Amino acid sequence: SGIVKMVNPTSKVEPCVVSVTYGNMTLNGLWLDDKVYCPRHVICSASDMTNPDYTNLLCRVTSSDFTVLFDRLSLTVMSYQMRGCMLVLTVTLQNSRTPKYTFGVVKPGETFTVLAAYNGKPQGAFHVTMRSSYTIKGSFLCGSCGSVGYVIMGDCVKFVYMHQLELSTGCHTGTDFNGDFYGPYKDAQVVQLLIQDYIQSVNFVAWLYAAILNNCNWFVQSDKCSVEDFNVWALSNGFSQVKSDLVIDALASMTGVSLETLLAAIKRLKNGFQGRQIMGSCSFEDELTPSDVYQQL
Amino acid sequence: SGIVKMVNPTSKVEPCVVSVTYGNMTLNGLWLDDKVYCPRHVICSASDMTNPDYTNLLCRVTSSDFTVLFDRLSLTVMSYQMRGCMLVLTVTLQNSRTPKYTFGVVKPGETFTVLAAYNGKPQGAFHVTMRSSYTIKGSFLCGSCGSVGYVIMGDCVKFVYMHQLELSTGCHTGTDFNGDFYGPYKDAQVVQLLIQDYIQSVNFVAWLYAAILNNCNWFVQSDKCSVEDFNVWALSNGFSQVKSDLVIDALASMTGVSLETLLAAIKRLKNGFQGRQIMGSCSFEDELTPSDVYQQL
Ligand SMILES: *C(=N)[C@H]1CN(c2ccc(C(F)(F)F)nc2)C(=O)N1c1cncc2ccccc12
Ligand SMILES: *C(=N)[C@H]1CN(c2ccc(C(F)(F)F)nc2)C(=O)N1c1cncc2ccccc12
Repeated sequence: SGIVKMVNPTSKVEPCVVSVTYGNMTLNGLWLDDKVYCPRHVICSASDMTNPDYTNLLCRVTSSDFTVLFDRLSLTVMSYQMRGCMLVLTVTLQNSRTPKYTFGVVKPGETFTVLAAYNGKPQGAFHVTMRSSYTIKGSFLCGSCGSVGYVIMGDCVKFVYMHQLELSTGCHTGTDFNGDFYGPYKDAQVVQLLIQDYIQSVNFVAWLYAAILNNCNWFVQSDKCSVEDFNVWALSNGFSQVKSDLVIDALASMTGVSLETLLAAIKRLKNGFQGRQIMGSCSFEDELTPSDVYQQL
Repeated sequence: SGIVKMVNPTSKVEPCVVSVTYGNMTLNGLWLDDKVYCPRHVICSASDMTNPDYTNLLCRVTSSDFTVLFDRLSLTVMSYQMRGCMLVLTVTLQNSRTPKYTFGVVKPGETFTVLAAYNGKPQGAFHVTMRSSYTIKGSFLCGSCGSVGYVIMGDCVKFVYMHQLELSTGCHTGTDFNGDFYGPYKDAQVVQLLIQDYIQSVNFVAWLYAAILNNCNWFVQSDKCSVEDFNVWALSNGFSQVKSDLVIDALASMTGVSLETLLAAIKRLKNGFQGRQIMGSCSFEDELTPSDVYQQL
C-alpha cells in the first residue's frame, strides 16, 4: 500500500544525453542512432533574442561550429536541419546504446519522467504532469535546456518532451520531438503568459480510487453525479472535462465504487474537506493518472 | 527555478538487482561483487511467522535451496551467512557491473532514492525521507521486499536501506546493510506501532529558504527566534530539534535572511497560513533537506 509519484528507471535514457555547444552557449541534447536533437535557441546571441530570425542565423552556421560531446568523447557533425524549434544534427558515429524508442506527444493530465541534465551529464530525475496550461511544474536551472521527458511503454522509450523555456517562476515548457511547442509558446525572449489551467478531474478520481484501496473512504456517500452533469458544472468551477478511461472502469470494479459516486464527492469537496485528509492531504491531488495509481495497487 | 522531489539516476543500481527464491517465496536482492544481500524472512514459512526462530530455520537450509536470478542468468550459491536480519549469499560469479559503493545509515530528515523492484526487475524509482518514526512513506506491494534505497555521493552509491516490512497502510521500514532495523522494528508478524514522528524543522527551513529564492517571502517579518528557544518550544508543538547545518549558513547568505528569522516564522505559521501558499502549499513541507534545495538553486 501507499501512493507516491514514481519515475521510470533512467538507464535507457542516460546513454543518450550529450552536451551541445555553439559559441559561448552550452546546452543538452539527445543522441539517438546517428542524430542529435537539441533546442534551436543554442544558435541565439544575447542581442538576437527578442524576435530571433532563425533562418538568417542558420546561414552563418556550419557543422564545425557545433561541438557535440558524449561525456569526454567528441562527436563530429556531418549536417544539420531545423525541424520546427529543434535542431537535428547528423553525426558520424552511431549510438550503440540507442534504446528501442518512439517519438510521442503528451496531453494535459498525462505524466512522464524528466531526466534533468547539465553539460550533458544527467543530475537526477523527477515526475511531472502536463498541465492544461501546456506547462510542467519542474525544477530547472541555467544549463538545463535540452533535458528530455520520456515514458517507458513495455520495453520502449516514448520521448515526449525537450526542455526549452522557463516562462515564469517554477513554470516550464518545451517541444515534442517533431520540434513543435506544447501550447502557443515560442522560443523568443518576450513576456509569455500561461494558458488557463484546471484541476485534472480523472487524475483526482484516480487519487480517490487509490484512497479507497488505502483504507480511506469517508468521502463516499449516497450522492451520484453523471459524467455529463459533472462536465457542465466543471466548466465554471476550475475542473477539467471527464472522459471515462478503461483503467477507471477497472478501478471501479476493484472497489465496487462507481465513477458517478466519486464525481458527486468532488463537488462536495469543492466547498471544503473540513479538516479531513485523503492520504495525508486536504488538496485536489491531480498529478497521478488512473494508470499511475493502478500500477501501485 | 522551481522545487521538486528529485531522485538520483538509477543506472548504477539497476545492474545489481537480483531475484532471490526459497521454496514458494520470491523477493529481491542486491548483487555486489560475489555477494547477494536480501531479507532473511525469505526462509519463513506461513506457519513460522509470529515469532520466527531464524537460527533453527537456517539448520534445514542449504546453498542449493537458494535460487538467485539476475534477469534470466542463474547464479550459484557457495555459502550463506545471517548478518542481523539480512542474509548474505556468496555467489561464484563476480558482478562485473558493481558500482563504487559504500554501506551507510540515514538519520530522520535525510533523503534517499528507492529503486522499487519485483522479481528482480526494477519497476521505477521514488524519493523518500526517513521520518522520526524510523519509517518511510513509500509505495510497495507483495513482492517488493529487498528493494534498495540509496544516495549518490559524487561517483559512489551509498546504499542505506533494504525494504523489509509494511507496518501499517502506506508505512514502510527495513534494515541498513549491517542487517540492523531502523527503529525498534522486528521481522515478525506481530502488531508494530510507530515511533513518534515530528515535522522535520531544518527541512521546513530549507523549504522557506527555497521559497524566498522562488519569489515568495510573505512569511519573513521583524520577529526573531534563537535556535535554543525554538528547540524548547518544538518539544511540545510537534517539531524536531534544529541543528544549524553548513548548508543552512550558505542559504542564509544567498538570501540575507537569518535562520532565526525563519524559526520565528515557523511559530507564527503553526497557528495558520490564512489561505497563503508557499510554493503551492499551505502545509509544513519537510521532505527536502537543506542540501536537496541547495542543488536546485
Ligand atoms: C536553457 N538552457 C536556458 C536558456 N533559455 C532560453 C530560452 C529562450 C531563448 C530565446 F533565445 F529567446 F529563444 N534563449 C534561451 C531558457 O529559458 N533557459 C532556462 C530553462 N529552464 C530553466 C531556466 C532557469 C534559469 C535560467 C534559464 C532557464
Ligand atoms: C515483502 N516482499 C513482503 C513480505 N513481508 C514480510 C514481512 C515480515 C515477515 C516475517 F516473517 F514476519 F518476518 N514475512 C514477510 C512484508 O512485509 N512484505 C511487504 C512489504 N512491503 C509492502 C507490502 C505490501 C503488501 C504485502 C506485503 C508487503
